[PDB]
Amino acid sequence: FVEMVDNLRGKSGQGYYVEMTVGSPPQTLNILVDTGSSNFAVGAAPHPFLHRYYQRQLSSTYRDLRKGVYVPYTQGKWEGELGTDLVSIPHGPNVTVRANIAAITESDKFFINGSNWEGILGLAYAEIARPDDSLEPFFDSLVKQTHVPNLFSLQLCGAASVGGSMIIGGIDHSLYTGSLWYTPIRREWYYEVIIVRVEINGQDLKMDCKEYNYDKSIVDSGTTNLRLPKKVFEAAVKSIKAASSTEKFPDGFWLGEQLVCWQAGTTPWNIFPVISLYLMGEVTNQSFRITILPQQYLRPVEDVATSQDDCYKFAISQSSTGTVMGAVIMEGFYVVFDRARKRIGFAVSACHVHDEFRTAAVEGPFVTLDMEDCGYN
Ligand SMILES: Nc1cccc(CCc2ccc3cc[nH]c3c2)n1
Repeated sequence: FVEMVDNLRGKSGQGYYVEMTVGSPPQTLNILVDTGSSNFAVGAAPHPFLHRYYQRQLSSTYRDLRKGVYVPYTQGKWEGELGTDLVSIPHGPNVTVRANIAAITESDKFFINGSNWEGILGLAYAEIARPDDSLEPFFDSLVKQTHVPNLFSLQLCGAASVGGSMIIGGIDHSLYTGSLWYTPIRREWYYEVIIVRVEINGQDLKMDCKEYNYDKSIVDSGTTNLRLPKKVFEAAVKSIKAASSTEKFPDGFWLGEQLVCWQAGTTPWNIFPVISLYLMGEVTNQSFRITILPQQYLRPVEDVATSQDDCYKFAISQSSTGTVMGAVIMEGFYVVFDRARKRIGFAVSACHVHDEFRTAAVEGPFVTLDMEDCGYN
C-alpha cells in the first residue's frame, strides 16, 4: 500500500482529489474524493476554470449509454451524458475497470475557480446514485470486476496545500496509532452512522440523542465542516459559546456569516472546548468516542485579500438534512470504510496536528443504553 500513501492532494476548503485515468489511451484527471455521493462525474467540455477535461472522442473504449443526468444543488448543479469507459488509479490498485462516467456538459457553481480538480468520485452506495440506483457506482464496479477487497480508507491531513492518502482495498497501519474502533453503517446509501452522545469538553449536551441524528448522520469527505442539525447545532453552539466566554465574538461568526481574526500566532490553544462524539459501537450497549480539537473546527481561510492575520472560519454549521462529519472530523483520524462488514472504523491519525497539551483521541468501550432510539425512522 506504499504506492497509495500520499496519493491525495488539495487546498483548504476545496476538497481532496486523487489522480485517475479514463479511456484508452489514458487521459489523466484529478478527481475529488467524495464519500457523500455516488456518481463518478468528470468535466467533458472546456469550461474556463478547468485545467483538463475528458475528451471522449479520443477514447477507443468509450461507450455511450444514451441518457443524460441532471444533478441539482442549492443554486448550483451539473448536468451530463452517461457512458462507460476504462478507468484506472495510477497510485491505487493495479487494475483497470469499466465504469460508469457522467460526462459533464453543463454546470453551475460546481467547479471551483482556481482549483486543480476536474471531476468527482462518488464513493457512497447506489441508493443515492443519479438518476437512479441502477447506475452502478465506481467502487461497486471496482470490487465486482477485480479482486480488490471491498473496503477503502482515508487519511485526510491538510499539512495552503493539503495532502492525504486513499488506501483502496485495505488498511495501512503506518497511517494510524492505537486501535481502530468501529461504528455500524446503519444503512447503505450515504455512509450513515449513529451519534449516541456529545460532550463539549467532557460535559454533555443532555439532549434526546435522536436529535443528534435528525434525520441523518453521515461521514463525508466532500464536506469541509462538522454540520449539526439545527436544534442540536443551536444547543451545540450554546455550549461552545459558554465554554469560551473568556473572549467575546459576534453572533454572525457562529452562523458562519463573518470570519474571526487574531494576529499571527496569537491564539493559545485553550479558550475553546474539545468536542467528543460518541458513536454506536459494534456490540449491544457498547459505544466509543472520538475527540477533536478546535484546531480542526477552527479552520484558517486560505487567503483573504482584505487582511494579513490568522483569520479562521468556524467549521460548525446547521442542516435540515442532518449531521455531517466532514473534513473537520476526518482530519483528526484514519477512517476505514469497511464496506464488506458494513462498518466504519476510526483511529487516531498518524498525521493529525497535535502538540503536548490536548490531543485527538479514539477511546472505548463506554456503556450506552438505548443506542437504537438514537436513530430516526
Ligand atoms: N458530499 C458532497 C456534498 C455536497 C456537494 C458535493 C459535490 C462535490 C463537491 C463540490 C464542492 C466541494 C467543495 C469541497 N468539497 C466539495 C465537494 N458533495
